[PDB]
Order: sequence, then C-alpha cells, then structure tokens
Amino acid sequence: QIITVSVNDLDSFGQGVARHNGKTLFIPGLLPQENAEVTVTEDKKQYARAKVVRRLSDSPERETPRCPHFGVCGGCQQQHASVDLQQRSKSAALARLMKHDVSEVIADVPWGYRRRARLSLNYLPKTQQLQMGFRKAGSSDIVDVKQCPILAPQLEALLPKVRACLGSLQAMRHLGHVELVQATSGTLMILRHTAPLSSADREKLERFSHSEGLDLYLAPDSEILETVSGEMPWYDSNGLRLTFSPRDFIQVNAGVNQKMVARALEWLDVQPEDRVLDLFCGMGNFTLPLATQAASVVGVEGVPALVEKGQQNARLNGLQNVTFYHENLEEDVTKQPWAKNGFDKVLLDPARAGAAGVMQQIIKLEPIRIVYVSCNPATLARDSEALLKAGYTIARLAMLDMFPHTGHLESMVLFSRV
RNA sequence: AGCGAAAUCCUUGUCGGGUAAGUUCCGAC
Ligand SMILES: Nc1ncnc2c1ncn2[C@@H]1O[C@H](CSCC[C@H](N)C(=O)O)[C@@H](O)[C@H]1O
Ligand code: SF4
Repeated sequence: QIITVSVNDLDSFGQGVARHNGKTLFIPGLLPQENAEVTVTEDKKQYARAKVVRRLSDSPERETPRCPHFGVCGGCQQQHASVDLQQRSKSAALARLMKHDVSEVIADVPWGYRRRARLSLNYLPKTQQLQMGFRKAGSSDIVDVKQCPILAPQLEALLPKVRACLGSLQAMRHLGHVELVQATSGTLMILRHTAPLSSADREKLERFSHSEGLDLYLAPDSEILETVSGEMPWYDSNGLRLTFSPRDFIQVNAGVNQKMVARALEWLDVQPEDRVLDLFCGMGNFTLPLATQAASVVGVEGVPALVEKGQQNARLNGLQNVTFYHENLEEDVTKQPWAKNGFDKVLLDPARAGAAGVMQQIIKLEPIRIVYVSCNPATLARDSEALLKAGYTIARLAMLDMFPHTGHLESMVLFSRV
C-alpha cells in the first residue's frame, strides 16, 4: 500500500513523475532524482496519483517554499523547485509538444510578479469572521491569506488592509470577491458584492481607498461597474501608455509582458508597408505597438469593452492606421470582415481554448510570418499542425515564464512559409 | 450556500481517442 519510487521528471503542472510496474505515477512534492515512499490516491487505468509519506532523498534544486500557505493554497504548485528546474521542465514540455526545440527562455522576476489577482471572500457564520484568500486546489474552501510573495509588492502589502476594511462592513455577509490590479497608473480594487452597500459601508470604502491611494470600483452585478474614485487606468506596453477595462483581461506579469511584446515585434519583422492582423487582440496590448511600425493593423476581439478600449487607445496615441472589429472567432469566420482582405503578418494570442476556428482562414490569407502566443501548449500544438501541413515551418520557439511557481506556461512561436 | 467560471487557485461523474500505461488536447453519455 506504501509503495517505493524514484522520480525522474517534473511535468509542467509541478508534480514529480515516476513509474511503478510500468504505470505512470504523479507525485506532488517530489523532484527529479528524489527517491521516496508514497501511496496511491486516484489509480486510473493509464495513470495513478500519489502522495509522499517519507521523502528519502533531496535534489540540489530543492528550495524552501517562500509562502506559508504553500501546500494548502491552490495557487502555487512548485515553490519547492528552483527557478532553473521550473524553466528547464516547462521548456522540455513545450519542446515535446511542439516537436521542436525551444530556442529561448523569456523571464523576469521570480517573486512579486503578479499584477492582477482575484481573491475569494466568504463569511464564516460560526465565527463573526470574513475569509479572504484563494481556494484550495480542487475545492471551494478558502485559505485565509496573510502573505502572498508572488503578488506585486504594492498588492501584497494591501492584504491586511483590505481584510480589515472589508471585515468592518455591515454588508460583509454579502461580498463575492475582490480584484486587485497594479497598473503603472496606480492600484485598482474592484469589489464584487451581491447586495447593496449602505452609505456607511460606502463611506468606509471611500475613506479606505483614498487612504491607500487606490482607485475603487464596485460591481453590484455582472453588467455594472461603478467608478467610485480614480482616473482612467493605464499601463506602459513598450513605452506606449495603454488604457484597459478594469474587470477584463490584461497580461498579468508586467515585466514578462514588456519583453514578450518587444520580442513578438522583432519576430514579426514589421515593414513600413506591411498589413498586419492581430487576432484575440484584447485592448490592443500587441496591436498598438504593431501600429507604430506597420502601414495598417487590424485587431479582432470578442469582448465589446476590450474592442472599445483598443479604439480609445489608438485615438489617445494618435494612431490612425488601426481598426478593431468585434467578432466571435469560433463562428464561421470566412463571413467576417477581416477574412476578406490580404495580410503580410499575423499575430494571435488566444485564450486557453486556442484558435481552432481561425487556422484555415489564416492559411488562406497567405502571410509570410505568423507569431502565435499561447498560455496553453496542448492547444498550440493542436492548432500548429494545420500550419505545418499548409507548408509553414517553425522558425523560433520561446518559453515565457509568465507564471513562476505555478503549473502554467506561456510560449510564443514564429512560423514562416517557403 | 453566495461569488466567479471566451478564468494562479476558483473541483461533478463514467467511458473512449490521443499520449510516455502522462494528467493539458479532443469526443460521447
Ligand atoms: N471566441 C472568441 N472570439 C473573439 N475573442 C475571443 C474569443 N475567445 C477569447 N477571446 C479573446 O481572446 C483574448 C485572449 S487574452 C489576450 C489579449 C491581448 N492579446 C493582450 O495581450 O492583452 C481575450 O481578450 C478574449 O476575449
Ligand atoms: S498564490 Fe500566493 S498565497 Fe497562494 S501559495 Fe502562491 S504565493 Fe502563497
């Protein structure tokens, strides 16, 4: 029942991998070249999961986890693995998936990197107390979070303050979550709440926000966003200042984001006469930097508020050579406006679900280079196949360490055709 | 419970394809 084991791989999701009786065995908390006693939790046909009883060897890449909630909070998977081991294992997963070796790692600071976080809240009726933190993996339980060394320093320092303020509210039984974003322009807080705030609660939140120099936003439902304090927010992408929608997507690691965008642009080698297409463009994180180089740029995005922020960004920065279209890129895309006109370069940066609907249309546009940014390598590999059967070839492949200590990886690929 | 869920965490199940007896991909109930 207690079984013996020697780990010789770290998957990209942060668990050690061993074999027992031929069967793959996934063990959280074990590093390559560690030996241990373990026992089996989930035992499927083709693989088993297991947890350590006695670790019997230490890897030289083993680290002492920095966060006291590591192992309970579900947010980090591999604080125990050196940054070097993480990058080596993530880029090995990416190479295998893409059948190509990884020609570069793009990285920034290993701690204090996260500029956008969503904390869950729950009132504990037993005690008089508000829970604020992140979920246990695979669970709805909240771990109370006192520190979080992956959060940007200005956000981590806000944690005891936000907890204190929110727990003094009358509406405290009725809070859904709190979003924290650290932009270049300043720090924003969005309180999602499921019943109205009395004017007393509001006064406390306004005072708290001014005290801490936060922009405060209230979301009483899915369709409303009340601005209580602050100016239009913005971040610096490649020396441009870009506004964004506070509840909606921006890249979560500022330092890696800068490096990604600048590298993407170098890879696309944008000529002053190039017509450029940027799919899944959000608020124009890549599109506007492309616009400073290209004759013409076309952005395509599904969320209305992100399309309109892209537009506002072009206007704000005096860029007249860029258009943004609101389309669902999983519908019949041949009937869509962007689909009917030529392009020299294509960049896409889709959600975890990837870009299955668009690959064939990208092929008919006949671009000379394609840069595909992905936060999910199994879907990149899936979509990539179609480019390769169409006679594109992988010219460069980068692993981007956007999410240190998690089991997630960013990547970017350059495809060029014959 | 409630919140969120074209998402760092934020969990239905069973079975199948793919895969490294490999979790991510894909499909059915
Ligand atoms: N079916 C779909 N149609 C159009 N847009 C979609 C889509 N599914 C996801 N998206 C968009 O794809 C984007 C991925 S996030 C990346 C956004 C932008 N490139 C940036 O760097 O900030 C999101 O903005 C999301 O709304
Ligand atoms: S997400 Fe934050 S609180 Fe959770 S384990 Fe990671 S550093 Fe700790």
